[PDB]
Amino acid sequence: MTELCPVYAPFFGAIGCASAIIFTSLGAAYGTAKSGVGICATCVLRPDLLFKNIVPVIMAGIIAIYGLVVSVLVCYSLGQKQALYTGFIQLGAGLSVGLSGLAAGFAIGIVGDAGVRGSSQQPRLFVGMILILIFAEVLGLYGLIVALLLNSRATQDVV
Amino acid sequence: MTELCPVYAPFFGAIGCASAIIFTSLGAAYGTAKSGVGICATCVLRPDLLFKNIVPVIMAGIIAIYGLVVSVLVCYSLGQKQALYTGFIQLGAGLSVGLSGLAAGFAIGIVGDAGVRGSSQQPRLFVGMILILIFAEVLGLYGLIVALLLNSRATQDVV
Amino acid sequence: MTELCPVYAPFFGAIGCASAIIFTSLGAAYGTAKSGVGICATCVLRPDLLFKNIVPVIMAGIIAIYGLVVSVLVCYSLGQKQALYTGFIQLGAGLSVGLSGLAAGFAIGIVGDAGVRGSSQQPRLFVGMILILIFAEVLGLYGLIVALLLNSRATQDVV
Amino acid sequence: MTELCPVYAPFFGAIGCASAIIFTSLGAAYGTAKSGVGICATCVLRPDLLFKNIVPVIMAGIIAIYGLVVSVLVCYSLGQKQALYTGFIQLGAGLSVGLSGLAAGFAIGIVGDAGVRGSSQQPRLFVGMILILIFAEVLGLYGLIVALLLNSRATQDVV
Amino acid sequence: WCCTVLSAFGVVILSVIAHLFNTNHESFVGSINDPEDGPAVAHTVYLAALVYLVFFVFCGFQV
Amino acid sequence: YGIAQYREINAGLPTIVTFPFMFAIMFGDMGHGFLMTLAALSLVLNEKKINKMKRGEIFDMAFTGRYIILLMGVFSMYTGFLYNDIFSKTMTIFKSGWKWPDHWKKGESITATSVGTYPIGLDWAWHGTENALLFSNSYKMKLSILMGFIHMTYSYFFSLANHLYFNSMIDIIGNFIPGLLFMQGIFGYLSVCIVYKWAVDWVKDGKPAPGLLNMLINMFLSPGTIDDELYPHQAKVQVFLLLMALVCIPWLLLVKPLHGDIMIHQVIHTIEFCLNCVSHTASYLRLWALSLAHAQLSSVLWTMTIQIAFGFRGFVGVFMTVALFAMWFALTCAVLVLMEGTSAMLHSLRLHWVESMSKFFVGEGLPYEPFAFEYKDMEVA
Amino acid sequence: SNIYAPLYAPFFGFAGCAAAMVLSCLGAAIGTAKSGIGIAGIGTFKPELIMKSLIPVVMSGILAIYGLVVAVLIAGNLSPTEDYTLFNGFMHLSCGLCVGFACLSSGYAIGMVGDVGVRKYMHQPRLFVGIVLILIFSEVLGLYGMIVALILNTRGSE
Amino acid sequence: GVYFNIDNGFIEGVVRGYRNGLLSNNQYINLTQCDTLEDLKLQLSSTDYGNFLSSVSSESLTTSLIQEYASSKLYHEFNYIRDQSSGSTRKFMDYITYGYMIDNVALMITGTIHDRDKGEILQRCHPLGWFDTLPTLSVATDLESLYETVLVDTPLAPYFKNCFDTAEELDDMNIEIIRNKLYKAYLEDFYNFVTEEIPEPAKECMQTLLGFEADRRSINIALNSLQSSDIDPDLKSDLLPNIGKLYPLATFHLAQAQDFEGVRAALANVYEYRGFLETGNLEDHFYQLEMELCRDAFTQQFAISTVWAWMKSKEQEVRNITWIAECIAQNQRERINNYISVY
Amino acid sequence: DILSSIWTEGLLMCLIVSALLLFILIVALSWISNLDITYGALEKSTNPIKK
Amino acid sequence: SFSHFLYYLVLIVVIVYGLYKLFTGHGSDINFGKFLLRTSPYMWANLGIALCVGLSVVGAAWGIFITGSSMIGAGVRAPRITTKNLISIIFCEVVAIYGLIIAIVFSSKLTVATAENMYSKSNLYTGYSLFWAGITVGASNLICGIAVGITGATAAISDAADSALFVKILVIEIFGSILGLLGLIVGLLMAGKASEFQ
Amino acid sequence: FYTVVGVFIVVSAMSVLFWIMAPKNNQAVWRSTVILTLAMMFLMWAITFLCQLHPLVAPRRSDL
Amino acid sequence: FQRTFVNEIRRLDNVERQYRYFYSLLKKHDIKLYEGDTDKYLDGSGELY
Repeated sequence: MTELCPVYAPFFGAIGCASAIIFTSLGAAYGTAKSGVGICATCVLRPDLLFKNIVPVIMAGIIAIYGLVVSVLVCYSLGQKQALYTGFIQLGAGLSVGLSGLAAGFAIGIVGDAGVRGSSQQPRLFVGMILILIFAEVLGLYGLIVALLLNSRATQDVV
Repeated sequence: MTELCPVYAPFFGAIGCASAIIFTSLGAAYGTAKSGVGICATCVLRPDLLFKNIVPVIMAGIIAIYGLVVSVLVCYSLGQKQALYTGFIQLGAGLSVGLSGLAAGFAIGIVGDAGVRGSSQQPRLFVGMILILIFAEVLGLYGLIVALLLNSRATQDVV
Repeated sequence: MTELCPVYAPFFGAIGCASAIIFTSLGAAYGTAKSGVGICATCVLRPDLLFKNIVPVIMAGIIAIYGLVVSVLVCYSLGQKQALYTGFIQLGAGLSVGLSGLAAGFAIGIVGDAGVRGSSQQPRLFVGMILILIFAEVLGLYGLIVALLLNSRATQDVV
Repeated sequence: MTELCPVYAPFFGAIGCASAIIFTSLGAAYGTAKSGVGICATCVLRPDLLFKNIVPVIMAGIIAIYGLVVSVLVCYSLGQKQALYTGFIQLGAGLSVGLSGLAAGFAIGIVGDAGVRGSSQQPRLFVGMILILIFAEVLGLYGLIVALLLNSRATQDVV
Repeated sequence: WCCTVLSAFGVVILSVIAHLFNTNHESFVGSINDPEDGPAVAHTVYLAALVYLVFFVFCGFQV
Repeated sequence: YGIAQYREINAGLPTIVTFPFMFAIMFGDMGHGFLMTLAALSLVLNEKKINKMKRGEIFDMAFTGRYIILLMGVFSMYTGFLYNDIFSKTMTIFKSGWKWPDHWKKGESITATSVGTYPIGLDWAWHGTENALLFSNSYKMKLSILMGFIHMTYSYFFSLANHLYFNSMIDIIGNFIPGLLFMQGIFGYLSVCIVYKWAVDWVKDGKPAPGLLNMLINMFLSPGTIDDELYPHQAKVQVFLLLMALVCIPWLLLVKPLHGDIMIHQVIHTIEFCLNCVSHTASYLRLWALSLAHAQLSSVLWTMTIQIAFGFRGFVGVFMTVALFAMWFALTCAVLVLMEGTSAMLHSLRLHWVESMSKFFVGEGLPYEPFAFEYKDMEVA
Repeated sequence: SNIYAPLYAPFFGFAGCAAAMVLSCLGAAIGTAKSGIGIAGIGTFKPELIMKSLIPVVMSGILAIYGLVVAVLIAGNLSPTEDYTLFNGFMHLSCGLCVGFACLSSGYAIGMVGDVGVRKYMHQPRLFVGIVLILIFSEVLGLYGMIVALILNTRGSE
Repeated sequence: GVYFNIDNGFIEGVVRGYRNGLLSNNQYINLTQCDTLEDLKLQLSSTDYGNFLSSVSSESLTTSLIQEYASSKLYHEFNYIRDQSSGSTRKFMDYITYGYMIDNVALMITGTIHDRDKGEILQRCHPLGWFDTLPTLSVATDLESLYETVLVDTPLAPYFKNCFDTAEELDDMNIEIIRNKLYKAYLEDFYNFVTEEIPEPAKECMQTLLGFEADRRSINIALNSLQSSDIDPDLKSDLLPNIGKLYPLATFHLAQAQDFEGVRAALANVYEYRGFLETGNLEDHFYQLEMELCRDAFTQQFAISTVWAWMKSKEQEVRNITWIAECIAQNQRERINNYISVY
Repeated sequence: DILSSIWTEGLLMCLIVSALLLFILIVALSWISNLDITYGALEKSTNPIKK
Repeated sequence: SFSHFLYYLVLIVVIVYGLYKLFTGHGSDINFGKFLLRTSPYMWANLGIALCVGLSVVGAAWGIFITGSSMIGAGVRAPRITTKNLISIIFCEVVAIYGLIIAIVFSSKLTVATAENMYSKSNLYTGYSLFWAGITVGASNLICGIAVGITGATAAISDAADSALFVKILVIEIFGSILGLLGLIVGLLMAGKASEFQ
Repeated sequence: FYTVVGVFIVVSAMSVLFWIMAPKNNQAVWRSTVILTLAMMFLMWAITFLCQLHPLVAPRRSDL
Repeated sequence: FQRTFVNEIRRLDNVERQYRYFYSLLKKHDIKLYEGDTDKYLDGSGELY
């Protein structure tokens, strides 16, 4: 238990990995929930459109994959002799990644449900729904980039 | 680990950097979903305003960009041996940036939903919709100013 | 101040007297309020029951007098540098008397509201409702006896 | 600042005066607001009733006045020498008076909300409504009496 | 067509950057935090400008 | 916003000059301003084609602004010729007036020294300096304050001109003079103090520089006697000015009626005028808010561009930079130019309607109609 | 620092100042919002009350002035080396709580009564003769609350 | 309450703007003088409703056509107002729609007890009370088949679960009882929904107005009591919605009352309805008080109850339009001013 | 130096900061759960008129 | 209710902890925790600045969203209301400025120091002053924002009827901005009373 | 500090000369816009020079 | 209804309806509407001479 590296140093690294995985998974699951509700609603009307309307599910899966990748990158930096600062940095990175994942999940789910309903009502809005989905996913990419930068900060030199 | 530089403070900086991104992403995604609901409502109702309704979505993406910029600016200034003053300055910058970003986020989302509904009802309402949208994001800009000044002054000196 | 009589014993005595007054007053006030609402609703249609309708209000006043008697006794037992047993017994008496008084006020108010509602339709059920009103009176006197016993406990041999 | 009376002793007395003012003030505010709503409702249908219906508002004002006088006395009794026994006693007195006054004000408002309607419906039921509100006035006077007794016991006992 | 303007702007910016690096202004290689290999910065920026000009030529259209 | 009152000539003219300049004062970047000026020139030179082409959903507003945008771009280019940041870069065309100690430490920070001021714009040495943020902040505090007070006072002059066109002698006496007394004797005094603290070389004179905010606080809730003062009379002068401003409130309250039930409207208008003057002059720092936001955004965007492009300057590094430069240009164009600029034009216009026209706009009126044939011959729906 | 003067006494002083500011402002804002809603509702039907309904918002402004006066009075004892006693510190905290919360209660009551009166005057405006009486009775709450707050502030500043 | 802007601020604003285009009293008076059908159509075109009068030819232009156009405007405006909203406002609109959907389902009941070629009913069903399973009920012929089509895939299922055992209706009139039974179940559902999911002041306003409507239904039932051999007072208490302002002091006594003397005497126990049972007319004073309550609810200006206020106020306006168009086009000038125009 | 039992202000400050952060996240979740879709406009209707 | 259950549980555990730490001799240990004189003044100043900025931003955004929804609703009926509601919008940014000026004053007002007694007394005094001046300013800004938003929605609704209603109802927004400016002035005065830390 | 005054004199002289030299059409518009834009430019430059003449703080860097 | 040219207004409205029907037919058969180029000259002719 050093001055800057107590025994509980790996604690926050492990917790950050756990958060970056779990919260991103929760957000992706909520988005997939909304997307699946919308797809099952639309397929009863325009199956040739709904079958192609699975894109928001792919976006939610991408959010989940980004969260898992962030968690995996966090796992490399974990260690017992590892310092307490980099442990907190991993914890903060995980928290930021998970919160961004939740945000992107809710936004993408709502946007995808609305877009699939519109596409069933009017095919002209398919491109608009795709664009809204991409813009929402930009937030998830922002969160992933921030988490990667924070993890690299943790992996840098420490006491 | 000192009177003017404990090990907790560099955590304070890291946590502020993470929380700024987290809260800004949350607010931006909430605003994006709120605007996208109206965008999908209008596009099916009247497709000619599908591109028009994308402006609030782009602005929510801009809010997310501001949040990510603040987060990266704070994170690049992080360190293991940073001062206590630096730690609380960084947490304050992150918290203020996140709060302002989330506030502007849902404000812009509500305003965008209202503007999309009006534009579907009447295309002449864009003149007021854009005014409201800016009137909302000026608060995000204010949060940006506060966060930037705090982060810049955070690394003024260390003990 | 000592183990058997520290500085905060009169603080406990004062707090107990405060609770005894306040809780019983709150219960009596709530009972009187909604009973009076019932009376103002009913007697407007029938002045013949207006005068007799004040019985639940008399019960509310009785509960208030109960609480004030308990509080007066408790604060009379209070004094400087008194035994911590005295303060604890005052607190217990206050809690018990006040809770019993609030309960009595609630029951009396509900019974009186139902009774006046019935009597405005049939004036010969008021005498019957006086049975449950007296039941609430029994509850209040029960609480008063509890308070008296606890106050006797406070004033016994102690140092 | 002895053991029986630390430096933080008058904080209890000041907080007690504050509570005595505030809880009674809030109760009076609620009662007067309900009475005024009832007056603005019924008086429109029958302005002949408003002149009488102003009375319970004055009763709520007197309920406020109880707490006003209690708080003024408490603030006058403050000090820094023996403000531990006296301070705690004042805290208890303020809490009790404030709770009793708030309950009385809520009771007055609840009674008046129907009393004004009854009087507008029947100038005979106004006497009964005033009689009902007299019990709330009695409860407020009871609270002030308890507060005065505790205030008197507050300073004469400490050393 | 549209990308031609972007390629031209990139070529101009990279040429200006290469000129600054060759001149070793206070910015870029002037900063100690930035790498001080000023000739390397000028070479990289010049080659990037050449690539951008090639993109400009490719995007160029006559009618 | 509305329809002006009747008289002669034509009105609303100063907006045509002020809006581009106030948008520029917050737009900042020389490069961004030059780029948007070039875009406006491209959209203006083809007016015949522009008229021939379809108006467009949003482009119609832009096409109608083919000349407003050009003036905005020229003003922004000038402001950038002051703000030494092409894209967060001080080109240092002139001679930098600052100099660090002779032998800069191998890895330790130092504080420079200066022998003179920059010919124009921020001093060319302020690039990446730790002090630079605070110094620029303290700079554009007074910059925004002075520009805003100048705008308010000029609009007020317009107000006087509009009153003078009419007779409205009682109106002038009751509205113009006392409002001028308020804003001058408080905020113009503050501006004069801001100028003075820059005039006096407190470093060489040795006298400590009083806090401008501290001076305002002392004037507001004290007879003065701050820890330092601009001049021995300046404390007494500030006290007298505050006294005059306080005495001017009854002038707003009662001089206007001079004959009333309608005086309630006059009292409300007076309270609104005082509160609005205070709030708007406090607001004008929002120009700084936008300016600093733009500067920081440009700096962050360039930092990302440099990190993506430079790397190791290898062949693969050059390949990466080839796309990194284009990505930076696209991000800058879209976010900065398309948004920041439109928002900042909206911000300057909002400040205009909030303060400038709020000073002189007299209210609604009858809009003229030409009654000419539309000559649409389209849009059968 | 002496035993009678712990270093957190001005801490409690700023507690009181901030409370008497924030809570009073919240009460004033609630009252003003209620008054504005009532005034708009009355005016949308008949503009004869656009001037009459200024009384409730005037009372709300009076409450705001009460709170600001309390804050200014509380601010008069702060100093980096005031040698400020905990007595006066916690007393200022109590005064700030008193002013702010009494202002909040008065603002709520006055705003509710003002909305009720604004709706009532759509039918018989004459009722204003009693509506103003109810408003005055409500505002007496904040008035005497500020009086007691000032008395306690003077006691703490003794 | 301040939260209301976050969910229905735009809806409230546009609904208020729709309210502002109501029938101007001077405009209505001017239209009343224009007794000619073409002149009345021109005056109504001068009204904020727009160019609807010119949509149809003057040949078929009649009071029935005027009411049809008014109903179309009602249906389209209400469709826009519910489509633009979501959440609590969406459910409130849904409920409003269910109010008329009870009557539309009752019309769909006609044709089941006696074969009636439901095509006319489907073409004539009231649009504001559209039901998703309405065509499904149209195809169903047997009583149990229609019951399943209504208890399943039709939102009115809870009402048909609280009553209507097997929906035989062999001795129960649809409009008199079955319509009134479903109406009472709807009234109870509305009252408890308002009390448990609507914030004040809209909560209190909705409670008062729903009590008013329930009292109106009870008064109508009491008036119809004396003209029926069926509908025993044991059933009349069941026939009442078992909720409202008059309940229980006036509602229970009226339900137990069977002679005409009980009817009027019962309304005297409540101050608000005094005189309606002894002077004037039931329906006219019902509409007068309903319009007054709608104006009162619209005065709040920041409540969900404003939507119901505009609904019922301009329902009264449409009733006034029917009155005026009938009395003018077909020349009965004596009661042309019976219409309510205090909006 | 230590306060209460074993506790230290170095963790008390971070606990308070995390408490305010949790308050902010709770408010964010409260506004998140209020999301709804205008199905009347986002979906078709079977009504023959005013569909 | 989960929130109510959490509130009750927290209250119960706090009461129990106080009970068995005060019935024993360790009661004074809570007082030192209550004393909290060792809290970092830098922490208080930074937290106050951030809280003021965030609360002001939240209030301004809330008011702006409410007013913008009202304006978008009214604009479908009359574009004059759409042009007019920018007044209420500008009131919302006036509240935002009320917050941001205090934030900037705090940012420039602070300092860094290490002198022991100067730290403990003056820096802590200034940190407390910054923290709660910022708290008060942010709370007042939020109150002004919510009041201005509600009044702006009402004013837009009235402007759907008549311009006279708009002109009359602007008084309510004027008083709301007056309250906001009063809060900003109180915050500025509290900041001025503070010291430059140690 | 006299440099600001001299620049003010020069700018005022140029503005007066160009105001007198009004074109053949839109004389009022031309004069007003030229005078006002020159004034705004001068306030900008004068504020800059007045700030830079007497600095209250020097810059510090660690990349030289 | 009291306009002096009310009958002429109705005739012009009927002509406008006929022109709308002609435009509808042109759209239904994808007519080029070559007179659109000529209409620009007419607007220019009206603005100039």
